Amino acid sequence: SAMDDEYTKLLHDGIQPVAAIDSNFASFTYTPRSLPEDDTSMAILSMLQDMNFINNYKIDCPTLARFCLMVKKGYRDPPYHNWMHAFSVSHFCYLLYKNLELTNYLEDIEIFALFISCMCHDLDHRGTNNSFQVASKSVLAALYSSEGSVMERHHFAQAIAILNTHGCNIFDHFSRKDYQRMLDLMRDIILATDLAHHLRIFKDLQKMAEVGYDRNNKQHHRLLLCLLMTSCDLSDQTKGWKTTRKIAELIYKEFFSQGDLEKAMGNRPMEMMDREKAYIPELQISFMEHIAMPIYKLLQDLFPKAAELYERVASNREHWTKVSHKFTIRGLPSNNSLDFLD
Ligand SMILES: Cc1nc2ccc(C(=O)N[C@]34C[C@H]5C[C@H](C[C@H](C5)C3)C4)cc2n2c(-c3ccccc3Cl)nnc12
Ligand SMILES: [Mg+2]
Ligand SMILES: [Zn+2]
Repeated sequence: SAMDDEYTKLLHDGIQPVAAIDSNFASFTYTPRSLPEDDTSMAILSMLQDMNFINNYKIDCPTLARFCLMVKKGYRDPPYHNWMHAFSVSHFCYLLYKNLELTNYLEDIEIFALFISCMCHDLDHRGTNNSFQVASKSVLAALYSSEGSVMERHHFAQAIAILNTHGCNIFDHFSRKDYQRMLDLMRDIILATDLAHHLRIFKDLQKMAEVGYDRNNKQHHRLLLCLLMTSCDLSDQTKGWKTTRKIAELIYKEFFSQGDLEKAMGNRPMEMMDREKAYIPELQISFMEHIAMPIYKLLQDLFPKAAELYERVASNREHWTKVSHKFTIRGLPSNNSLDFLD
C-alpha cells in the first residue's frame, strides 16, 4: 500500500526545515505550485512546525502524519480543484502568518483553524459548482440544498469525516471547549469560501476596514477570518502573469467541462461555463475587477504590508488587457487553412 509507506517515512524520517524546501519559501513572491506534488505533504508538516502549531497544541505526530495524508488523498483530480490547489491555498495562509503578524488580530486557535481549513476547504471537489449540484440533483444537493453552499457544506463534512477516522483526529486531546471551538471555526471558515457568501458580507468587510480593526470585537474576528480565507483561496492571482495564465486555463477547463455536462442535460450553462460563448479575457478581467482586486484592496487596507499583493493583482489584470488582442485571429491560423470556418 502506497499511503502506509508514505506515512512511515513522513512519520519516522523527520520534518524538513522550511528553508530547505526553498530559500524564498516564506516570501509573497514564491510560487508553491513549483513544489513537486510528492513534496507537498512534507511541506505541510514543515509549515505546521514553523508556525509552532505542533508544539503549542501538542499535536500527536503519528496522528498528524495520517491526517495530512488523508486530507491530500481526499482531493480528486479535476483540472483546478485538486490537492495542489488546497496546498497552494494553505501555503498562502502560511505566508500571511510569516509576513503580516496575524497574532495582533487573531487568537492562536483562530490562526490554527484558518490553516487547517485551508487544507480541507475544497475536499472531494468534483469539478462542478453549487448550481450544478442542484441542477443535476446530486446526492450533495439532496443533503444540503435547503441550506445553500452545497459544495462547501460537503467540504466541511469531509473534513469532519477525516477527523472521525481512527488515528486521524489531530484535536482529540483538546479540552471540550477548544474542540467545539475548532470545529465551529472550521465550519465558519470553510463556509466562507462560497463566493456568494463573500459577496454577501463584502459591505461588512468594508465597514470593518473603514472604522478600523477592533481586536476586542468578536464580529471583527469572524469577518477577518472570512476575508483571510478568501484571500488564500484566490491567492493564485497574487503571483506572476504565468501563474494567472495557467490557473485561468485550469479554471476554464473545469468550467467548460461542467458546461458540456449541462448541455447534455438540456440546460443552458452560464456564459462563463459555455466553451462556445465564453470570452476568457473579459471574463478574467471581470473576475479580477469585481472580485479579486477588491478583496486584496481590503487586505491592504487592514494590513499595510499586504500592499504588494494588491498591486500584483492589479498588474496581472493589466496584463489580461494587454494580451486580449491575441484572442482575435489575424492573418490565417497557423495551418494556413480556413477549414475551421466549416
Ligand atoms: C481565476 C478564477 N476565476 C474565477 C472566475 C469566476 C469564478 C466564479 O465562481 N465566479 C462567480 C461569479 C458570480 C458570483 C459568484 C457565483 C457565480 C456567479 C460564479 C462567483 C471563480 C473564479 N475563480 C476562483 C474560485 C474561487 C472560489 C470558488 C470557486 C472558484 Cl472557481 N478561483 N480562481 C478563479
Ligand atoms: Mg471551494
Ligand atoms: Zn478553493
